[PDB]
Formats: sequence, C-alpha cells, structure tokens
Amino acid sequence: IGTRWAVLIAGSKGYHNYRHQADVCHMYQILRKGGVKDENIIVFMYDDIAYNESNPFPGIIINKPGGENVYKGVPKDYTGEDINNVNFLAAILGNKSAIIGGSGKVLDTSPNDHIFIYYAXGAPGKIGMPSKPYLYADDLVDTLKQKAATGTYKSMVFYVEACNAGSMFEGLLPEGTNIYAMAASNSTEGSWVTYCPGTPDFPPEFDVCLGDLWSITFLEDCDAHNLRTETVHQQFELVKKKIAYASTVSQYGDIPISKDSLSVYMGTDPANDNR
Ligand SMILES: *[C@@H]1O[C@H](CO[C@@H]2O[C@@H](C)[C@@H](O)[C@@H](O)[C@@H]2O)[C@@H](O)[C@H](O)[C@H]1NC(C)=O
Ligand SMILES: *[C@@H]1O[C@H](CO)[C@@H](O)[C@H](O)[C@H]1NC(C)=O
Ligand SMILES: *[C@@H]1O[C@H](CO)[C@@H](O)[C@H](O)[C@H]1NC(C)=O
Repeated sequence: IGTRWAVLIAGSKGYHNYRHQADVCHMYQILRKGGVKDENIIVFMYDDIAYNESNPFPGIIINKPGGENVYKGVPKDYTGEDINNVNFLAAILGNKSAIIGGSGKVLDTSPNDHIFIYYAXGAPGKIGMPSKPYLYADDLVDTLKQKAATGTYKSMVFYVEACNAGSMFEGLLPEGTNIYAMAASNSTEGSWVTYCPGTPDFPPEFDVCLGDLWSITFLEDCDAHNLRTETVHQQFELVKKKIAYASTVSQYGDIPISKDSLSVYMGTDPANDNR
C-alpha cells in the first residue's frame, strides 16, 4: 500500500565537486531499477558536470572506476541556483506554492507513502547549498517537524553524506515521528572522499574524485543485494563496520523504523533476486 517517493540532492557546484552529483545520480539509478517512478523522485543537481568542458566523457558521469553512466535519464527538477534552502525545504514539506523557481515537483505525499531523502556534499551545524545561505540544523529539523505535523507519510529515511553530518540531527531530530536518519560521520568528524586519482587501476582521463567513501559503500551495497531481504539496520551495521577507519557512521531519530527492508524505500532490482 502507498507510493515510494524520494528527494535526492547534491548541495555543491563546481567540477572539482563531481563526486556529489555522481553519488546522487547513482542513487537515482538504484531507485529507477527498483521501480520508483520519476514523478515521485525529486532531483536537485547543479548540472554542471555531464557537459562540462573539463569532463573527458561528455554526457557521462561515473561514480566508480569502470562504472556505468549514472547520469543517463536522471530528472532535473532543480538545477543551478534553483538548488537552495527555500526549494529544498518546500519540496520536503510538499508545498508546491512555496517553491520559487524550478519544476515545482514536491513531496505531495499521502499517509501510507514512504519517503527516502539522500543529501550529498558540511561543517558543525550546517550542510552546503551551491551558494550561501547554507542549510542550518535547526531549519532542516523544523521542516521535518512541520512534515510530521501534517501526517502525510508512513515513514521516512534520511541519508546524509557531509562533514559533521550527525550535527544536523544530534539532540534535535524527534524519535517518535517515524523519521530515521543515517549520517556518514558524527557531529565532530569529517567525512572522506574516495575513487581519487593516484590510486591503483584508475582512469587516466580524470583529475577529480568520483565518489564519497560512505556514499559509494552504501550505494554499491544497494546494487549487490536483494533489497527485500536486507533491512536499513543491516545496511547501517555493514557500512558502519566497513568504513570505521575513516568516520563513525551514525544514526538518529526513530531507530525502530530501521527494521524495515530497504525495498520499503527503494524497491528492488529483479536482476538481484538470487542475491
Ligand atoms: C503553501 O505555501 C503558500 C505560500 O507560502 C508563501 O510563499 C512562500 C514563498 C513564503 O514567502 C511563505 O512565507 C509564504 O507564506 C502558503 O500561502 C500556503 O498557506 C501553504 N499551504 C499550506 C497548506 O501550508
Ligand atoms: C565547468 O566546470 C567549471 C569548473 O568548476 C565551472 O566553472 C563551469 O561553470 C562549468 N561549466 C559548465 C558548462 O558546466
Ligand atoms: C565522534 O567520533 C569520534 C571518534 O572518531 C569520538 O572521539 C567523538 O567523541 C565522537 N563525537 C560524538 C559527539 O559522539
């Protein structure tokens, strides 16, 4: 019962920030393969990578060496300077009349729907937007409190790839409104980039990192398993263990929500039914 929705947002701009847009495009491919529909996936990506004069492969974005083109077919709801706090927060709330610029696609969800939000690109108490102002912890949590008050969702999972990512939720995110959050790092740690030049077996055409460590770890995990048999809690434990040497994967909010299979939010790719 209900519909799966998602909001994917890369909070940065500039070719050196290739990884944030590659991470978000990779998440789109997982949702598309799982049967989540484009009308229910709101994408915020600056869109300055695929056709950049510096990109050695125009029209292509990869999130791993030798990987597939993750840019192919990704919707463009909010690009360029339309990625900002006003539009990101109105999209989460689901109020089309509060969007200023962009497609107007928002989470106009119903009570049995599921929501998955993934943000990639931070400092204590804030995460980036392509231009100032940045998004502050209190303002993001206040929007989540407004969304909970409307009652227009069954449960929500929010994944954040950023430095000090846990600072967006620590001591603020409510625990009884069906919102579970997972962060690449805790409130006082930075997060790591990965797939950078100068590593064994790396495409010689690139001078930028292709992904972020926590992101490619959870994204590649989604690609390799039947999401009906892996829960959010099992992914938390697996990814937390895998990257313990770099940062402390952290969880906040309504922890029992993580008993849900990942397919509740992402669907599942029939090619991995045996895995
Ligand atoms: C949906 O949003 C409407 C527009 O909000 C107004 O415009 C935005 C851009 C901001 O300036 C905001 O402060 C304004 O209030 C509201 O008129 C409307 O009541 C909202 N609907 C619901 C159900 O919340
Ligand atoms: C390409 O990347 C450069 C470096 O960040 C940026 O200044 C420029 O705006 C981008 N151009 C396009 C066409 O996306
Ligand atoms: C964050 O993780 C580090 C370990 O890398 C730990 O020393 C620190 O106490 C943690 N901070 C919080 C607020 O939990």
